[PDB]
Amino acid sequence: KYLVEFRAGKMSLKGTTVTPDKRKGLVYIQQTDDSLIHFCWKDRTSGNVEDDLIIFPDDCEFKRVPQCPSGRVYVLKFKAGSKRLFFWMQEPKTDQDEEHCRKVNEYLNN
Repeated sequence: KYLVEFRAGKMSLKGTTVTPDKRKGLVYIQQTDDSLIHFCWKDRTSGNVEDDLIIFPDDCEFKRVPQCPSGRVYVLKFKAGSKRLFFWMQEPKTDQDEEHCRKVNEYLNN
């Protein structure tokens, strides 16, 4: 089962433009039986897992992108390299956004 899951959409880079993907999605973290930790994004409608990244401790930090007026954009930032993956919370209430973010960091880095 999942260590962490929450509703969120993803974004993609088209050309040089970061573009929110409109699809309803699920971000989740799962530990597989080889003990590796997978940070995933699943399309809720199709159930297809489109992103599945193996993440080791200290590879990444998940954080709010403050200057987005929604206040619901988060970035998974790879501390080594420029790599960023952007997500946007789709939970109906914002109340748990910061707790979801906190959980991502805990399960990736501890």
